[PDB]
Amino acid sequence: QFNPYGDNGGTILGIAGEDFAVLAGDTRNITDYSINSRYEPKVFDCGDNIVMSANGFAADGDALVKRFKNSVKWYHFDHNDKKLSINSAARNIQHLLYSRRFFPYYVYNIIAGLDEDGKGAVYSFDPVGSYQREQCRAGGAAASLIMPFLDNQVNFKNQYEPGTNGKVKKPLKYLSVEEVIKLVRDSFTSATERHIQVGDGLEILIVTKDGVRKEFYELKRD
Amino acid sequence: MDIILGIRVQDSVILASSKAVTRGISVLKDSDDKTRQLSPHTLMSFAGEAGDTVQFAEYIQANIQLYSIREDYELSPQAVSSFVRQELAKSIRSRRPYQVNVLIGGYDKKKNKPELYQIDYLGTKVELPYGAHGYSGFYTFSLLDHHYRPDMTTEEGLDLLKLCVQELEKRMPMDFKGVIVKIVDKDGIRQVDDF
Amino acid sequence: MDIILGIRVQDSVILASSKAVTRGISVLKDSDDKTRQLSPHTLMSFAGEAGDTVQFAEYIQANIQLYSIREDYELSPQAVSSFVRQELAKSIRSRRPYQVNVLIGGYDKKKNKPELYQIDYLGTKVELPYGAHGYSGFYTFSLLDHHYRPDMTTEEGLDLLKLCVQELEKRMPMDFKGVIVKIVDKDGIRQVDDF
Amino acid sequence: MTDRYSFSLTTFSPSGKLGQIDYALTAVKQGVTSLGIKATNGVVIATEKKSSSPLAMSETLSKVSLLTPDIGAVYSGMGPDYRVLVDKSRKVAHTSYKRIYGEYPPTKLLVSEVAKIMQEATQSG
Amino acid sequence: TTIVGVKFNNGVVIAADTRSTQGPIVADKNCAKLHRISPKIWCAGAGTAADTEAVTQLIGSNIELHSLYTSREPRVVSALQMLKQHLFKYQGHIGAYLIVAGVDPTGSHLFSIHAHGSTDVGYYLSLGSGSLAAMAVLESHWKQDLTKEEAIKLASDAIQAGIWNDLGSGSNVDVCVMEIGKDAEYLRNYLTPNVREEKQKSYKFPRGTTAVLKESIVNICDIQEE
Amino acid sequence: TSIMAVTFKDGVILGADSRTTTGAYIANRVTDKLTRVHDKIWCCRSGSAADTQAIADIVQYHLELYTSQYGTPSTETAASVFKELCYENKDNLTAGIIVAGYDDKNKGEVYTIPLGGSVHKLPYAIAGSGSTFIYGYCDKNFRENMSKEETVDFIKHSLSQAIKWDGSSGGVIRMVVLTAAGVERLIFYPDEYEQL
Amino acid sequence: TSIMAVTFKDGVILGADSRTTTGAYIANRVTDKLTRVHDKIWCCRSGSAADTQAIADIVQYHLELYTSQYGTPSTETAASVFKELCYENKDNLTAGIIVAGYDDKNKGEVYTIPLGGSVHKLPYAIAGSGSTFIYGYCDKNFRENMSKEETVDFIKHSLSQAIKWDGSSGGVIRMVVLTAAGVERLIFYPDEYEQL
Amino acid sequence: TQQPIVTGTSVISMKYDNGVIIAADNLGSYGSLLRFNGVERLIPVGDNTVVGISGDISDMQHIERLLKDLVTENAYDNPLADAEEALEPSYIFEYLATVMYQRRSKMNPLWNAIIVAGVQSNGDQFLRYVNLLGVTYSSPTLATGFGAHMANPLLRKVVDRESDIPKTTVQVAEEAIVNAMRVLYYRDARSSRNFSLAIIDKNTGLTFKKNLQVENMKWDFAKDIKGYGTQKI
Amino acid sequence: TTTLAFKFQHGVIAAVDSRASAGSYISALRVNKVIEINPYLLGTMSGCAADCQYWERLLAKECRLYYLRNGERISVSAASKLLSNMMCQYRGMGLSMGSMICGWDKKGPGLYYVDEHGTRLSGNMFSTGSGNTYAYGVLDSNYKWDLSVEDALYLGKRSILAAAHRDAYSGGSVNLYHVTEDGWIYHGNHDVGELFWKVKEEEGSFNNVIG
Amino acid sequence: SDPSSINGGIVVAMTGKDCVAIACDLRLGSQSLGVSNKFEKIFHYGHVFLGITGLATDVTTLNEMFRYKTNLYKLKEERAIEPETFTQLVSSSLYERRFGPYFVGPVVAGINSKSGKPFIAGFDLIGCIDEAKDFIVSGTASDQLFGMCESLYEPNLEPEDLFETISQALLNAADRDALSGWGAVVYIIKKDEVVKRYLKMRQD
Ligand SMILES: O=C(C[C@H](C(=O)O)C1CCCCC1)Nc1ccc2ccc(-c3nc(-c4ccccc4)cs3)cc2n1
Ligand SMILES: [Cl-]
Ligand SMILES: [Cl-]
Ligand SMILES: [Mg+2]
Ligand SMILES: [Mg+2]
Ligand SMILES: [Mg+2]
Ligand SMILES: [Mg+2]
Repeated sequence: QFNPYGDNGGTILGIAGEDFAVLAGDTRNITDYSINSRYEPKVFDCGDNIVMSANGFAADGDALVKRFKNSVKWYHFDHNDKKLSINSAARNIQHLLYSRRFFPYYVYNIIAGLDEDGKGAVYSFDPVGSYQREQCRAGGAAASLIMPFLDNQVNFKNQYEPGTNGKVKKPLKYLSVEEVIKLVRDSFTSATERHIQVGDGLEILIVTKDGVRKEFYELKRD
Repeated sequence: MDIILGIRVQDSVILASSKAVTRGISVLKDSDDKTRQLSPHTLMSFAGEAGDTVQFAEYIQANIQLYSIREDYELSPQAVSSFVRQELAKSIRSRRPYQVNVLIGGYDKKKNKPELYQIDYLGTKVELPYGAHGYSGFYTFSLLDHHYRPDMTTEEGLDLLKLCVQELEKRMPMDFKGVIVKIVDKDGIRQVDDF
Repeated sequence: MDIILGIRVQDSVILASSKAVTRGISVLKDSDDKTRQLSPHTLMSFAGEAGDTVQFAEYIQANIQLYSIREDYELSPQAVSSFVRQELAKSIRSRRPYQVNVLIGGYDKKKNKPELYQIDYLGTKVELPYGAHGYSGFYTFSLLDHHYRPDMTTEEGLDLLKLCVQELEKRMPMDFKGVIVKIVDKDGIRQVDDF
Repeated sequence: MTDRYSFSLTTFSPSGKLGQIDYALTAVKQGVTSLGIKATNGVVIATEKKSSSPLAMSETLSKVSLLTPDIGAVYSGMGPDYRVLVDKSRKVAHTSYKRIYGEYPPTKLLVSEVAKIMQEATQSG
Repeated sequence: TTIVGVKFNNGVVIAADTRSTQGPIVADKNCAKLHRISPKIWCAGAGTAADTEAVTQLIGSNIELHSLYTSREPRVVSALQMLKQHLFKYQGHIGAYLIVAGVDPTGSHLFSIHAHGSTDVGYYLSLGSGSLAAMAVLESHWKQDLTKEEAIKLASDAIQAGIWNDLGSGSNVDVCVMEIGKDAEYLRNYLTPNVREEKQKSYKFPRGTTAVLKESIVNICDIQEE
Repeated sequence: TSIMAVTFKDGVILGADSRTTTGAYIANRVTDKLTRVHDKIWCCRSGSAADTQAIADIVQYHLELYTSQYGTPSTETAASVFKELCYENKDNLTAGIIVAGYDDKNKGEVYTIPLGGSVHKLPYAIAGSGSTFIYGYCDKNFRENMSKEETVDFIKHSLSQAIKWDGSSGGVIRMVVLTAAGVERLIFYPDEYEQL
Repeated sequence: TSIMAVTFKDGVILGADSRTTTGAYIANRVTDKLTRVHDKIWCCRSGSAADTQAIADIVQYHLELYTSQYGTPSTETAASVFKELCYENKDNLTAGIIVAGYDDKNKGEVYTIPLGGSVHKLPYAIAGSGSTFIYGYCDKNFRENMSKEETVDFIKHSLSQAIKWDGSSGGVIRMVVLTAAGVERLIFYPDEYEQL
Repeated sequence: TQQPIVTGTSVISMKYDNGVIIAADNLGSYGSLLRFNGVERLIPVGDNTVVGISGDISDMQHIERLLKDLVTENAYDNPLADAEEALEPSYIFEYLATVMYQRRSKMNPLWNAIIVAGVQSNGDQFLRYVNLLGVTYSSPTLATGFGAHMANPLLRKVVDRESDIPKTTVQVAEEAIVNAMRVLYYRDARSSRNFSLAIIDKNTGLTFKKNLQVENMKWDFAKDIKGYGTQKI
Repeated sequence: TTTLAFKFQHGVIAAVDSRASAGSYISALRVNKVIEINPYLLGTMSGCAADCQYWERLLAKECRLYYLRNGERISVSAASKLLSNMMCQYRGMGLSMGSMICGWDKKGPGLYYVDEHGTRLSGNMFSTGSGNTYAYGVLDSNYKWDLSVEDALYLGKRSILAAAHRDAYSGGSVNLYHVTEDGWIYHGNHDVGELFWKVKEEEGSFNNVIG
Repeated sequence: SDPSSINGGIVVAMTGKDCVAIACDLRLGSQSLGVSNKFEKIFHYGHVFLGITGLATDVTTLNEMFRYKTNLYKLKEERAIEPETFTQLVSSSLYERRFGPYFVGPVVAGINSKSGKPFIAGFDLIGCIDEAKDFIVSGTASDQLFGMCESLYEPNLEPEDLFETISQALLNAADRDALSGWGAVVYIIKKDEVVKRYLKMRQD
């Protein structure tokens, strides 16, 4: 029997800063125990200061991104070159996903950018279109390895102030872009050690008011 | 849903229907009225798959109300029961059938006679002095076979109905949370608020 | 069978067990005692597959009674519960396992303390202040979590137990025909004849 | 056929002696001398290679036997009985210890196992 | 898993990678897949890890007893025969896929053995999920009359192919060389091409960060005197 | 797998390919499917490698013990031992074996034992997945009392075609000659047989 | 079923057996599997009789209409129409067809269309359940530019062996010769071909 | 939904300094039967692209016709059909990828794995993969089926990453491809000795080599291998 | 998941948890399980998140269009029915949605339960999700119509806490809402971890748990 | 259904400088229902510690079994069993049920009383030993624990620093697992003193 779905592996990570946002993902593409590519880009600049990554089944992921990029193009045509806000893009993507409620895009999608007040924003989707705005989200193969670490090191969960013994929590101080990138690199280096589908390379897209910048880092190739 | 009973006495038809609604392992409601008034002298109780029951009942109600307005006339219980049967017989060979069993209690103003019709989801119609759907009849029909007369009063019909519910409450494994009882006679439809 | 509850208070253990037994679609009995006295100060209630429950309970009873005669001494509730657990852990990997869940309520005369043990058919043992098997806990544990204190009297334990049964009677789809309640304390085992 | 000797061949006499054990000890007495000496940093075991014929190659007959890499044995008495005890001793070191704990048994416990085998030949049928 | 075996002039060499997995997760990054049946008879195993180790220890135990009984050094054909008859009996339910190699008074030997009980002979063999990547290297570079140094290279190159290209294989390369008239040399972590880079940050916490309810001393000593 | 055994004037010759597959992967391309159970009694194996190896090992044990007690066994006796194992354990085996041997009294003989455990004595036999493609060729080209050189050519040509069409077959062509003169092993490489 | 088509010097010859089975019962022992879709374009049918008859009927219709508009179609064109039906309806068909025809420009041509709906132009082709047993024989004995008499003997000998080993094949051997001279039908009975 | 009948095995390819190389054997298998021995599975599109296809042959022949029709259609009302508005490898690939994903989305796939190899207008190397699921990816080396398991490891030793491409010559790349095809013949049961190889270079154009054979094979060591363990004769 | 809603003297309370799971893995600690349809209408979420979001945001479209056409606010009865009729079209197609439509209209405060089968029930009290049984116990024993807004908010909050404790697929945080005739009022996000310890101390409950 | 995830729970062990640590959650459940918040999964036989995750009946059974075997070991050997030796005993005992296994994930932790060397090891349900230098994880949140341990862990930590590292690895892994939590315990082990600490965590 024909199985229309597949698993191309990969892992992605989105973090929202105070005035910036990052969307990272490894560059390894796989089927079963084979490597297809050590560098196959997974996070895309979709225009209007929005970045996107559809992780899971690469054929559905490429189709969704391609369709969203197209939706941005037609939003400009139809509404006098108005900029598509991150919240508006998120709602649009929900409707793209739910158009296939009964033959879903097999992907977990994340977008990142800035909201209309200039603050950092990340939105997270399930395959059928449920979405919500988030601060931190790891998606894909090694999501379960990374998210607990982010709960601890980004939101300071289970961390209290010494001397008080559990009475006073550690205060939620904001993180810089340099601090976030460190947590991203360590997240993927740790994931690469314990997950066979994660490795080869790491590509990060950083979003600020100035635009979209890229950073690439090697990962273990075993 | 679960339990629906009907009994036709001398001058009226009495319908008794359970109050329980269950989702998963939890009883969501214990005061549910499993019935719709089709016309001033015709009442339909129902039981079957979740959702389908109310949708079907309200669809039938709308059609009979439409007929009443168009002709300025109330259809006989027999005519209504035939319309309902046809809709179910139509439904059973559809892509997705409506899994609904009904009792139709009506008072024919022309003939001055009460009438009870039992119709299952296949479109199987029978006119009866007393009837039930599902497992309800397994517990109650022996009592009805014994005690039923056609010249019974409404009060005697209610007493025989109480005995049926008591037997159900004793020997059924499921708690159906009692019954709502309604009477259909020459003066129309009324609910017995204490049972 | 269906429902078995247990609660350990200050100076006693209280076990409540349903009275219903169902074969097919018919409730055969509404006064069944789902319990066996293992020793003068140790009571075991049980629930699971038909037949297996009583056979297992009586087999355990025979073994504990044999021990009592041999040593002229009553085993502690802890010792009995461990023996029972081992028999179930032994049973789960047998050709045909005994599908039985139990609560063991006992009063330790040495330590002067009531003790309640919950053991499922796999041989999963836990000592608890209050316990249940099957779905019973889904309805009752929120009430017990709220109202339970370890210094409660036997009378307060019974009142909290009544509230649990009332909640079960409201939200469970199955009619379990009330419960038989038994108290285990320093003076032994006695049944509450009005509940 | 079938082994129909299911009863003990070693029994207590009126004086409380176990005859067959005493007689076995007498056989040991007739055997060639062997000895053992324990030092601070080692142990030595020795015996005489009493060759039955000069045409026999006495190198092929080993009176001192390795049981484990760190345990050795020597005997006095009946050679064939020793040979089979060494076979059993080597095996029991594996089956009742090494296959369980992943290491060779300590001297005292291997001795305990050999002793058990010898006790059973004193009571079994 | 990637394991190989290569014959050479005066002996035989086997090698393996060091990753053990539970699905996509890596359980152990430095597993030891090279096993000792006897001093000069070593085997590498793929498949079910508990089974390869268990069947290897059992046959190695019985081989040791056989060697003591016969006053002879153990032969590879004996380990081979004892393994295949044990595996055959359990009809593939013991998931042990091994490459067995060694030297004995008869010479140098190299065999493979599958879980159902079939054995093969060869000058070069490979087993595991990375066997195809390794065999591609072996078929490209193997030749007759290899030297010890050429064979170790070929073997470790074959393992590397599996490490890099097979997701079920990774980390390091283990080797064992069995040459005639010599002691076998076990080269644990012969290659180490997958060391983790330094982390960007230290995640050492301030003392008192974790909330605590109760503290207590645990009595691990026995019951005391007086 | 492509295997065959052919009787001729001076005795019998066994022939086989050298491919072993796990699906479409070639696990071994130089397999030896010609197995010795006695000095001049050999077998060709097809089916489960585990099953056929286990069987041939047991048979070799039985004939070694037979020889110690009663002297050199007949080829018929060897085939009977094979049959007894293949027939009584037919539910748990997948073995297709051809037995071939040389006596001085009976000369060259060939017995084939297919899946069920039945025995069939023949002038020549073919078996394995690749045999299907050469039923026509072998039937048309086989003659009785051929010479050694003619018989070698017949097996070489036959297995060449079996290998050509069957993906489960390939590699080298191994042959074993059984005569009064002794036991001769032959091998023929792809560059030789592919151009036939 | 055993069917084949062979090109030679003067044109092409189609050949087939005559057995149709429903399980082990022979529903028809004198079937005509050589089907005409145009004057000098014929086909050999294998697989579902219902499917292959329905297809050949539709093809005959298409080529009759082609001829009325554009004149005599090529053998390649006929094979394309067969292919289009077999490829587009592959989910609901079980048809193995060999197409053979004679032009004056292109001379004898043979196209085989297996289950998937692919097309393969060949010097000769074999198909049907009985073809498996003659891959070796046909490969060894086929030559290009044979005479009519040589080609008839080749088909006769080949199908004789296919029939011998395949239970699904048998009966008579029918042949159709396609040359410039015209169309010649041949038939060969069991007593003739069995003794080859 | 279907099942593949007549099939083609591995297609292997790699980038080198001035272009790309792609190769595939000439076999059409019918299950375990090596039915057809003269099948071309490399299909050139113009003088700048070669599409290599594995999987179902009937679907391959269908794709072959789509590509032939694509060339015809591009020439329509196009004076620059043999110049600026000629078909590019990227155009040809994206078309196929669109078709493959659409077919899987109707649950009626083309049961293939395709590699499009070519050189773009600006001299850039093009090498991308697409299959029956519509899954696409690109890498310095690409291979289908068994080639993915056995050929890629060998080809990645030559070009392990992007920076190795300018250091790799056409002689080295062709040598690696030819060696890989030999290894597949040793180890793939659905492979043949005969194969085709195509080179698309930005200077020398398209070189299409037919009727190539696997040579320099090692088999001699087989004579020494006897039995399966204990047998000596 | 645990959701609840009940009518009382001073309107309707709506309380939900915040956990989302993918097997044993907790994919989200804080998801919003209340949808703000309009300023006078709320909707709970249980089942498939996507189905609940899509169909209830689509209900909002339809409830807004109603207001434009008729210049009046839609009733809770009519809104619940529109939603149940959408479910009835994809009847059998595999949707998973369990919700309670909370609001205030001309008839007073309103509460309807609606599920994927097309079921539509009016009632004073409802609870859905994997932890509804635990919530019902607290509600049934403490519910009165004479409840103050302060006590009612606590009841719905304490009821979710009961479920978050026992049910493994329920937890994270509690979101509270109060619906008045002047609209709905959000009463914050309350971490269950912190809330639990707080309730234990102040109430004396959860004696079995050590803190 | 899956026996290894019915009751839930986790165990993690770490090496430090002249010390080891082993920790566990306290939850026992019947799938979604939490039953006990006092179900400790770490046991000790002399100075050797054993953590067991998986099916609770088998956890209880195996503890009783290893108590049985270590008590006899001591009577015969006249000494307490060491971690290396105990690890082999656990492996042997599990593989003897190769075709009817205990559905567990054991973890050994201890310090050799003679060499003073810290030791940890993990097993699969069938006996395969994982002798790691750094850390061992087991349970329904093993993926989560692998992520925490791989990033938080560094070698040669002192007892009071190791405590914080292992506690945070467990706590944050358990808070991303529905079937783990409801309390936690950590054992800090040195050559001749052992401290046991109950952690405060969210009870949902
Ligand atoms: O409702 C349930 C599950 C059921 C329940 O507990 O009763 C379970 C019963 C037991 C079987 C399993 C299902 N889950 C809910 C409920 C409301 C929800 C509301 C919003 C969300 C959002 N999830 C994302 C999101 C998540 C993961 C990744 C990306 C986005 C965004 S919004 C998820 C929600 N999930
Ligand atoms: Cl073999
Ligand atoms: Cl026909
Ligand atoms: Mg009826
Ligand atoms: Mg790898
Ligand atoms: Mg025939
Ligand atoms: Mg919870």
